[PDB]
Amino acid sequence: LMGPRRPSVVYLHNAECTGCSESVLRAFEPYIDTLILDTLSLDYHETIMAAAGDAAEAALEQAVNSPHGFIAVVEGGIPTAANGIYGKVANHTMLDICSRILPKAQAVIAYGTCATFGGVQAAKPNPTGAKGVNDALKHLGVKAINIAGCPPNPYNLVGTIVYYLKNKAAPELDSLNRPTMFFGQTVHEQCPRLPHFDAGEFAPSFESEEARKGWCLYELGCKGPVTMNNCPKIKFNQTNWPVDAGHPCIGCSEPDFWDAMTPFYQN
Amino acid sequence: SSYSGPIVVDPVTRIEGHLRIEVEVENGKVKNAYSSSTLFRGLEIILKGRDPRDAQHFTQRTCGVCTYTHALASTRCVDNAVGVHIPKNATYIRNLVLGAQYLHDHIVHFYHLHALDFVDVTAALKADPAKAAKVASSISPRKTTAADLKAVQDKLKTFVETGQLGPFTNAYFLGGHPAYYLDPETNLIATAHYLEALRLQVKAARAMAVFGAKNPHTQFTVVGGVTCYDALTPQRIAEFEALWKETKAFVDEVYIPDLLVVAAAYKDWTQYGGTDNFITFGEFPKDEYDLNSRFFKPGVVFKRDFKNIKPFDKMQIEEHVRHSWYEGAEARHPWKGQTQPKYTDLHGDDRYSWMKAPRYMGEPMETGPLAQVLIAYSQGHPKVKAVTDAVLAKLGVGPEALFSTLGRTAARGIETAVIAEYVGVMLQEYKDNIAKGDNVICAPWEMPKQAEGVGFVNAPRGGLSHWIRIEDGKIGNFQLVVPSTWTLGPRCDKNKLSPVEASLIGTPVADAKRPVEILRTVHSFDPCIACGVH
Ligand code: SF4
Ligand code: SF4
Ligand code: F3S
Ligand SMILES: [Mg+2]
Repeated sequence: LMGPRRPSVVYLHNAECTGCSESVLRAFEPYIDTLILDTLSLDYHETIMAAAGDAAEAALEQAVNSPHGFIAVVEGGIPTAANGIYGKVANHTMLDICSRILPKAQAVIAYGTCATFGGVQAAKPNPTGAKGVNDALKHLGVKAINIAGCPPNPYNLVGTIVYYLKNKAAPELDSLNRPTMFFGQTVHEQCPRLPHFDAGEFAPSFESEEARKGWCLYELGCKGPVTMNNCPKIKFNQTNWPVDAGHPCIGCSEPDFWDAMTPFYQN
Repeated sequence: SSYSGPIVVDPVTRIEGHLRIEVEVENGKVKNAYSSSTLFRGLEIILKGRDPRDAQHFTQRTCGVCTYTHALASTRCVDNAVGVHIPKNATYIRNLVLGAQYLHDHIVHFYHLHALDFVDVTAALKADPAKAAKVASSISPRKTTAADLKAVQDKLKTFVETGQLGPFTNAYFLGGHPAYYLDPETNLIATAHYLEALRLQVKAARAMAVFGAKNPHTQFTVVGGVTCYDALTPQRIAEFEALWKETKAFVDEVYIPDLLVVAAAYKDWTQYGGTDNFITFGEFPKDEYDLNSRFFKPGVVFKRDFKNIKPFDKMQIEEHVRHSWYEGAEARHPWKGQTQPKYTDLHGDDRYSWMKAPRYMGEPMETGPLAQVLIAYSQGHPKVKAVTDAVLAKLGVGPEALFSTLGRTAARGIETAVIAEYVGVMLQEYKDNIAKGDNVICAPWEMPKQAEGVGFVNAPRGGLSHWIRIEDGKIGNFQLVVPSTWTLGPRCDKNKLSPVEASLIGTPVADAKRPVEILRTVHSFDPCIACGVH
């Protein structure tokens, strides 16, 4: 599926909504066709690969056991309750699949708040015992680079992969194992509404003239002050981001944000 | 050479989510089928007790392929529960983002999920690009030259000669395959358009972020309307309009012509993958409280009787669990829904999926583009009729041909073309409404302590409904009934096969090691397993 030449990537889907895979398809300069034809070798990816069934399982084994090595990109949390049965692929639990494959990777990237921290299915009461990759697989010494967000900015995945290929090492990581080059600043310190925040100029409701005028969304729940991400800087789809669309940040690159940041419209 | 015995396809790739298909084959034709969804997350359990305003943020994470659709369904549901009538502009903006979602979703489905079932990418290397260019130029107003297609061929050649086939590794067409019919030149045209569609979809998705903050997972809806005051500006409207215009041109000039050339080459596929019953909820309202105000109207059809479309009665929905991994066997209306997981392994106690089995008046119902198109057609929808009739005339087939795998694939394109034109109509109405001096986008509302609500979306895969019971101002019950749950859920307690199971009966399988015919039918429903199970 690979050999020499382009670095092999094995992309795994655990408990996920496929929003992170879709985010990668929005890659811009480089675009996803350049990434899959020129930069990397995408050797397993259930959303877009041609093979299915046994043929797909074969492609995966071929990629994972390659003497050339592979990088694993992991989307989705790992359900661990009831011995992992809430999530299976090819009738193997996702916990077993990841336990077997990820220790063999040259590097692992957890892409997605679900993969990094457990995500939406880990929110209380977590019926499937979902865990982020490093939590689930700590005992196997897996230390994935965490690229958080729901979904993350694909700029952040490509930037991390390019760095890794250049330098042969992870970039500086924060205490949640996220690259500081992307997660080093709060959304809030980068926000265009910060002068209103400083002045105590808050929109009291979404229908208000203050909201129309672009006042700060803190009283409507904005979690920008407690969220690390590069959203106001890079934006999404080369054009917008939540506060510039008038809606508070919901904290989506932070661990446990479904429970920590809720109710989303209170601070 | 004909095979008798089981075939298992696990994972089914080029879908969203985790699906296991099991069939029994006899003498080369499918005799029995099971649709097994193998991931559960339990979002309905997680929502209990929470603030109803928070539901749309959680339920949007049901699915990032059909992103936005669940935020819209939950927001419609909570809007309904609290009795708010959102401003006209909120309806326009929500509707426009949804139309843009359909275009993005269907273009990526045809090229990036479905087409590798029908296109041999490696045979494109043998093509004559000059011949190919003539063919491409004869099916579209867009002129393609030999040089254009040679660039694609040269890029592919370099990719293939590297030995690293990537996403094409072990593809069912490698080495040739008797069920793959296209000539090298048509393979080359489709492959060129596959690649082009990877960059076009960026633009299609960007249209949603212009008003909706970001894609995937938009962030502009609230109970009572939308938040995006910038969406009123001429600059943002123009930016949207330019992306829409480019997206529509790709639909009209690239996707539909490709769809017709492939369909003409696989006309035998009018003989497989039919279904009996159809349900659709309608979409693109003028009045948030009246489904019959939608540009596509709701309806129900049993046993292909399109002369007798039945009204949609939302109280006739029940979700079965007898063949699902939940407690017991009792079917429930979603305002009395239960989500009580209990795993028994594959076929343990005759249960084999994490999806519930929705039934309408006890019947299994196909939903999605074929339901929306056939029901609209039969309602006299003039745009759906004009496009459907042209497609059938081009293909030289009768309407009966639509009841098939090919027909459903064609219906996905028909709906894409119709919605792409209708987005322009909605955009003009939106512009006209602003010009009248209406700049309001959100209305005030109050949370009741006790209420019931339901929100209906016809999503790219069909009829989506979110159902809430509010108790003490919190979520007492929240149930999602999702289009893939209808189409790909398992059998019910009357043991009736679901639409996907039933549609697979009679599928020919030329080569059991490479069962592309099963994939063609399964993919034609555009399965979304994160959606179906949640
Ligand atoms: S991080 Fe968010 S977008 Fe990504 S798989 Fe999880 S729920 Fe979906
Ligand atoms: S809108 Fe949010 S991120 Fe911006 S200044 Fe206010 S609290 Fe900070
Ligand atoms: S919700 Fe997420 S996408 Fe950015 S603005 Fe807040 S971290
Ligand atoms: Mg449900």
